[PDB]
Amino acid sequence: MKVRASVKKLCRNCKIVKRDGVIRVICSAEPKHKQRQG
Amino acid sequence: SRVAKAPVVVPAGVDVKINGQVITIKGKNGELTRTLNDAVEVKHADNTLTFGPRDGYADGWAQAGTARALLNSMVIGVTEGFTKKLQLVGVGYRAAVKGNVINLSLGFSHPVDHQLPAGITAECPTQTEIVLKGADKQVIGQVAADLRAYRRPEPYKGKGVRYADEVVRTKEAKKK
Amino acid sequence: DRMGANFLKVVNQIKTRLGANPVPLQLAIGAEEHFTGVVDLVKMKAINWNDADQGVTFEYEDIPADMVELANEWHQNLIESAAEASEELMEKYLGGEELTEAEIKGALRQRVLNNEIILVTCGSAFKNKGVQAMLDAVIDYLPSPVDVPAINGILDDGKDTPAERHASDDEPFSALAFKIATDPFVGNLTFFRVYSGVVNSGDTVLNSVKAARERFGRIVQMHANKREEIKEVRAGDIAAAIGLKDVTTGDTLCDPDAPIILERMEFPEPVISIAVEPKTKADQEK
Amino acid sequence: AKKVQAYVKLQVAAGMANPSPPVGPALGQQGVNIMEFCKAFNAKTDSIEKGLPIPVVITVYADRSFTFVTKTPPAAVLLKKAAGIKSGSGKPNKDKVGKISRAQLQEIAQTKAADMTGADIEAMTRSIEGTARSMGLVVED
RNA sequence: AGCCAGGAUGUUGGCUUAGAAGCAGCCAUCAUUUAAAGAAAGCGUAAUAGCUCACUGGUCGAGUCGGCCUGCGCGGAAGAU
Repeated sequence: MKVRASVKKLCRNCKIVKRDGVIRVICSAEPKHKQRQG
Repeated sequence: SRVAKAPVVVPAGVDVKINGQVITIKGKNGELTRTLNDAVEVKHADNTLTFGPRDGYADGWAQAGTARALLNSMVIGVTEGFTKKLQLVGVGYRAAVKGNVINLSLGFSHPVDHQLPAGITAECPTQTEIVLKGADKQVIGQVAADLRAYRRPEPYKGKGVRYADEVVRTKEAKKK
Repeated sequence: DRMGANFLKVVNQIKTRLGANPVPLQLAIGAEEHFTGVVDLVKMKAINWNDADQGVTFEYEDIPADMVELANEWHQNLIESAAEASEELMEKYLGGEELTEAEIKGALRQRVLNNEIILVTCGSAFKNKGVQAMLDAVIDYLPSPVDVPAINGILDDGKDTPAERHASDDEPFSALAFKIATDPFVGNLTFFRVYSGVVNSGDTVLNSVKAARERFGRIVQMHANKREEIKEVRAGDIAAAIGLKDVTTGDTLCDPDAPIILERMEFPEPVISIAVEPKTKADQEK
Repeated sequence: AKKVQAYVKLQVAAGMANPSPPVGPALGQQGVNIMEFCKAFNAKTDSIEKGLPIPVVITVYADRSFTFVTKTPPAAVLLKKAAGIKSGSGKPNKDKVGKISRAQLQEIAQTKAADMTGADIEAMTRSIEGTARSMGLVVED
């Protein structure tokens, strides 16, 4: 999970759910599109 | 809501034991009980079960919205069951069932034979296909996902242990 | 002696990819780790191997009880393989004359001169399991230089008359030149094989395809590595036709006033081209 | 006719026997002997002077079967068969070269009227005027 | 929002055609049928077969959706007996 202050909804099918409070964004086929902070 | 427009119809062959918050479902081949939270108002009204969110816990529409989906699965799981098949794609990798134990030909210097708990009648038609049978929807995944986590799908060959319906995304080397 | 090593899969994979007709003979006993027997099906005998020794036992027994039916359904396909090899075994597959170990190979050996079936054998080289088994088929399923069509020297340019010469010692001499290695002792060396005829030591062996004169020096045989001087080369040995002044790929090694070959087929093309450069300017001289 | 299994209309000039690589996949969909589609159409291909892309459609069936529908060549390539060059659309509304009147357009529409139930005469007339303006062509009668 | 569900089909959409064949990119950017379809969004990809968005055409049978303004909240937030 890459970390950066900006979670920008980047991939076309990008889920966003708030697990534990810190946002981590869920793609389907791209592992590269998953950030976690912010 | 959609969940409030979703009542569940218990059929004949599965008995409920409504001691208020604690419901123990006497079914076909097991006992699928869940001790829910106090954000629910349960009533097996006539035959079709009706539920309700308790006051104070107005977020119990969520907490019983779990429950409406829950008990529907329980009355159909204790009778019919889940076929949870896994596909072993590994070079020299086999699967064979004995009693309640599964072998794991997993490319190690030592064998891995793990015993599997109750609510499991496992089978193996061949070395690469493995049945799992169960009554709870949780236990039919939890014992399945532990095997898959021992050898995850490798996205350079397609190697690994993977589900029947799961479709991996294998890549290409592209350098050497 | 490995995982995923199914013997019956691979021989029945040839009929799908290679499209050939293999009928295997020496089958498998053991779950690849406690593997002890190789199932020869003609004599219907399993062979014991070494506990872990580099080569003690050859103990033949019967078919074990754990494979009493797979030997049944596979032997009946072995004895099929002579009724459709020769036409004469067709009426005793169905009539029920006994298909012995010695009778069936007399048809199948003639099925190696046309090569429609190949003979397969499972076992281990490194675990010393099968190597002592694999030798007896070579004298009975691989052809001899006197059982084959021998040296066939055609002519030169006059007429196409292919002439089967004799495989015995009663012919003009004949050989071929291949695997022509080098050495810092004598220079050029060969790994040549003589098909028939006998040569003495010291001869005006020519190379009659490229019009050059050579003389036959001190011939040396090997254990693939060690110099052993072979003086008298008999018909069928493999040695080193030493001291050839010029020699090409596959020309004759033959006395004059004799039959003559002129044959070079499938000259290859080395494709990838890299340019070597010297280190010192004294190096480019060498 | 059929449904979500397969329906693609792709065929180009039938002087080429071997399936052209990009057409290949529309024959590489439901397991054909590619010699069969070469031997089906050539009985009627000897009634033409080849050079124009003639279209066919593919449509499939359960076991190993297939079917196909023969029509006439479209008027889009018939616009640029008479005009000499096969590709004129470089600038649509800035090129004024080349005239064919409506009489040519209807006689290449009777061969549509004798073949197909859509692509009707009077409705295609503005689109056979519409494929003229995109190519940069003029029309007068 | 999901299961059935056609992805109605003129066309090869050029150019330059080697494939730039709706899926590389610049100019057009009409539509034969319009109760469902654009000369077009990605993946499959040299091109396409596979899978969709397009209208949800038929079922559920009620609410639902994207942004503007504020009350507060979370992440951002790592230091040295």
